[PDB]
Amino acid sequence: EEGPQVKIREASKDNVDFILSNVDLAMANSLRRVMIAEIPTLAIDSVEVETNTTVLADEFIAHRLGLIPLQSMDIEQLEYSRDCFCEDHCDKCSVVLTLQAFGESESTTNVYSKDLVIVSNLMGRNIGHPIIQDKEGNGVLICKLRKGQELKLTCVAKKGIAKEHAKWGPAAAIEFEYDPWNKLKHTDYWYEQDSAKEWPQSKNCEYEDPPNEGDPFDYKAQADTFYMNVESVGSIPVDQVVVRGIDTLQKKVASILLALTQM
Amino acid sequence: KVFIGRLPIMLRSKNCYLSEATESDLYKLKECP
Amino acid sequence: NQEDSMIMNQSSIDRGLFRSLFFRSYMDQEKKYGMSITETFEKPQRTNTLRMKHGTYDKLDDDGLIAPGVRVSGEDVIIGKTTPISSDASTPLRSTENGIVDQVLVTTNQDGLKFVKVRVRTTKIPQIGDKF
Amino acid sequence: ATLKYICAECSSKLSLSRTDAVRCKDCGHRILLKARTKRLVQFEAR
Amino acid sequence: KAIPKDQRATTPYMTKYERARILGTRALQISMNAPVFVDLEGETDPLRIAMKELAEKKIPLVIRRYLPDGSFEDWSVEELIVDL
Amino acid sequence: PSLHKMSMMAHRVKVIPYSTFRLNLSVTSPYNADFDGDEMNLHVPQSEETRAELSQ
Amino acid sequence: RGNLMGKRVDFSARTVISGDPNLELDQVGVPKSIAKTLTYPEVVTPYNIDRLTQLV
Amino acid sequence: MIVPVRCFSCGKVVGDKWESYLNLLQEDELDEGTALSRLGLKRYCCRRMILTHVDLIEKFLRYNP
RNA sequence: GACCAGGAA
Ligand SMILES: [Mg+2]
Ligand SMILES: [Zn+2]
Ligand SMILES: [Zn+2]
Ligand SMILES: [Zn+2]
Repeated sequence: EEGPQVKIREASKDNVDFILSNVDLAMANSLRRVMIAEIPTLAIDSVEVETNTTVLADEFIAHRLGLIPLQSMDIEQLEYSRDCFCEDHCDKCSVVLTLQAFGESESTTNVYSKDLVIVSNLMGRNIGHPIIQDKEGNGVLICKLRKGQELKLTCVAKKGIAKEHAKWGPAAAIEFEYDPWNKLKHTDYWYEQDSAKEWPQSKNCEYEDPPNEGDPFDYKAQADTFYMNVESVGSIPVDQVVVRGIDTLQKKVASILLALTQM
Repeated sequence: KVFIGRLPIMLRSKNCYLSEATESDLYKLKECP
Repeated sequence: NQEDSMIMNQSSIDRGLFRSLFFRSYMDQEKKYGMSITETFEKPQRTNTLRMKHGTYDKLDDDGLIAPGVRVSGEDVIIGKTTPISSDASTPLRSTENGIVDQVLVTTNQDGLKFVKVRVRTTKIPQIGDKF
Repeated sequence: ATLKYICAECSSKLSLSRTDAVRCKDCGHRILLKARTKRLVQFEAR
Repeated sequence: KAIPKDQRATTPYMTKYERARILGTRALQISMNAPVFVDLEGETDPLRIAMKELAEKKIPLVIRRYLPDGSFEDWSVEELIVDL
Repeated sequence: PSLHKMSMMAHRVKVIPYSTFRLNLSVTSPYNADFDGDEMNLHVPQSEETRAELSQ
Repeated sequence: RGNLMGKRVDFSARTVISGDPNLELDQVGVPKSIAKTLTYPEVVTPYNIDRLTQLV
Repeated sequence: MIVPVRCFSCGKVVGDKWESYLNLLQEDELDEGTALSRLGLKRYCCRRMILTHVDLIEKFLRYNP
């Protein structure tokens, strides 16, 4: 079709199994890195607390609040607070969440991410809503209360990336493999008796031809073809982690040209 | 009859309150079970 | 990770690996001098003494205490106390340390003295020279 | 409206000032706590 | 009571310690705005100025070497060999 | 403990972040040092003379 | 023995060590914090006068 | 002390899954190696995250004010 | 600050 290619093997809300083909390994790897580290996300980044009567310490809770995945779809039309022009934050650069909780029941009272509520103005963009994949739709269990246990605090979510803190990581693990029959000899198999018997074949062995021993070693060879799998925490839909990563990386490689030019 | 000083009590000894105390008694007593 | 040291996953640390709470509890009281010559839990200023700690007294309420919620650090004064003479005794936070006032406790010595304990929480996050 | 202190065990608010003798109301005990500043404290979530 | 120059018997080479003290001393003195006897060719660090004074044998100092008995030989840093 | 000449040696400073003294792995042995938590002292000369002594 | 043949001393520092594959043999990584505490007495001189004023 | 949000190693969201795993245990009488898997926890970093967690808050809760 | 006691590369 063009340059590097894709074939998708499976797909879900939160998992894209696919095959990169016709590419530099370095490239395939860079995408991997970018996807993990540099795609922007919204996460709570400041927490002012009015009341806490919990067994959990202020900051202990604060920390958890950073880890709740927030809707980061239209994140690119929210500004980095660092560049926005207000002193501190505004509606242009941040989402304000609010959490009030009180142990009404006798039985233990649960504080879930669903109990967040956006106070700031969204200017109608997909943003800030806590991700809920939960079966009963409660999301992350933030904290537990008994009776006079009250939790009253306020959250300011900002745009950011994993390089600055992992809370901003749109993707979880990323599966990455190549050359499942070690035909490039890029690894030397440890063994007790039989390198073949001790080491398990990968699923992807089915997707390349077995090497067939009556064959001279191909030194000409080179790694193209990469079996990947991206998994999204949910703040951004899987496909977008792939794309945005591709895009994010490109923007980088671009900024280089651009500096090359102000030079 | 007469008073003769004070004996420090080992916790959970026969003479200590916590000896006969129950789990919820303790939690209520601010004492880790 | 050469020679009995290790590499640790930063991403993991963020996500909360190996973090710890840490608490220290400072303590004090007013010591009577026989004939009711006593000390005092209070926030002092200048006034004929001039002999007092060189860090912020301003975190103090009027009972010479901090309310628990405030960030402290440096030699911020965590407790205010005074002595007379015929007009300081205040307890600054450990110079090296910093944190948040966590619980403050006002009570009586078996005698009848104003007896006070001030706890301070800090979170410690796995950093480079940390041992495991 | 507004407290200074809190009872340890029974946890009733106790709004006393110096030279008052340290003790709860109805509760016998003498422990008493401080109750956080109204000066709302803030944390980065990192 | 000092040995005449024509009867000197110690090494005619300069010792690690002599040199370290020579370099150190000049650098101190240079640091204290004493006269420099060389073209600081853009130099600015008193040690390197001194290392440069030494390299051109323009350090107007003398090592007085003491013998265990108390007598001594004076040697000019001019005349000391610096294969050290 | 310092039983060697080599147990105190002069180094070039490199100011860096984080709270550990960092040193070249190969100078590990004459110090007897391993990073299983061992601390190390650093003294700083004050005279032009004394730094000379160190570096030379 | 403990006041004369040995002393506690000024201008000194200590902390955990760790090793570096990226330092050169004869250097030592000093934490910025300590660099900022530890002092060297430098004499004002035409050689350094501007650089010195800059630091001050 | 309460379920971690998000597994340290990989970062998969995990804090929602706690009460489910407890229910897959008590009510469904599944064993752990399945109960975990039913919750789509497969990379073992995420497995250990739930399987080896000690939810102490439930004890902390039992004290009073 | 003496002094005692306990625990670390
Ligand atoms: Mg060691
Ligand atoms: Zn703004
Ligand atoms: Zn009471
Ligand atoms: Zn994991």
